[PDB]
Amino acid sequence: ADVVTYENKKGNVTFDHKAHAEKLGCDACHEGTPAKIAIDKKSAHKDACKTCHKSNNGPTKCGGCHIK
Ligand code: HEC
Ligand code: HEC
Ligand code: HEC
Repeated sequence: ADVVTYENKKGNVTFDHKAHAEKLGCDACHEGTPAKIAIDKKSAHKDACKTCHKSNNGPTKCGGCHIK
């Protein structure tokens, strides 16, 4: 939408949608027609959030995405 959170026992991940859309484009996460994704811990840590977020900010194990 514009912002969503993936709630999880860990520490609810609030993820930029709007922001990431304007700064990055769309391509970032959706090539063709969007609809949803559902980024789970798997994809998230593997090839969704993480693949961009490889060498972004100072690494600090976690914290980057989970507000926990
Ligand atoms: C990665 C950082 C994203 C960017 C950049 C954009 N979108 Fe996205 N979108 C993303 C996810 C993870 C999801 C699913 C949310 C969930 O709860 O699993 C979505 C979903 C949409 C949807 C479906 C309706 C909704 O969930 O709001 C649409 C219509 C959509 N996205 C469109 C869209 C467009 C047009 C963007 C580029 C201009 C865009 N998204 C960027 C992740 C990301
Ligand atoms: C590469 C195209 C990206 C993808 C895919 C995701 N993120 Fe991202 N993120 C990206 C950049 C370049 C930035 C900086 C934005 C700016 O305008 O400066 C970010 C930042 C965030 C943040 C804030 C981090 C901070 O420094 O406070 C969050 C919370 C965040 N991103 C979360 C996030 C999640 C959970 C994603 C997967 C759904 C994700 N991002 C993908 C670039 C990219
Ligand atoms: C953004 C680049 C992230 C960083 C930094 C870390 N995590 Fe993450 N995680 C992220 C997302 C978008 C999601 C998907 C939503 C979901 O809840 O599946 C996750 C998910 C997890 C989970 C899920 C809960 C569970 O399986 O118990 C866990 C365990 C988790 N993340 C832990 C975790 C830790 C310990 C981190 C530092 C080593 C960490 N995450 C960083 C996004 C991001």
